[PDB]
Amino acid sequence: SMSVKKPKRDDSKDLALCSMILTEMETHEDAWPFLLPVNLKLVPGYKKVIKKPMDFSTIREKLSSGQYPNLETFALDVRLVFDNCETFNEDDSDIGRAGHNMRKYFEKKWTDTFK
Repeated sequence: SMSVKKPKRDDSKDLALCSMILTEMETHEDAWPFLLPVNLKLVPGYKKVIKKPMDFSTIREKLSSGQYPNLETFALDVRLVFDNCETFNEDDSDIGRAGHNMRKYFEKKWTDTFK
């Protein structure tokens, strides 16, 4: 509360560390469905159904331009990529499996880097 604060966590490396995680997601072999924004002209139903499209390139641009206020807002966008994927893709499809694999990969890197 006012004049009452928990001890200051060192957040000075968060930006660099989120960049590294994102590099690792970008270079994963199952990243291909997530590298670029879904083409809303060419994929029927995507625009109407997925209210907040997100992809790795868009996260990278937001990261690089100071549009994440903190590491939680960064994690929210990553998870949004996988949540969108589950919304639109059957579990039993290449893309559906890709999204589950990437989500796992991400959550482990996240826990190991920050928890």
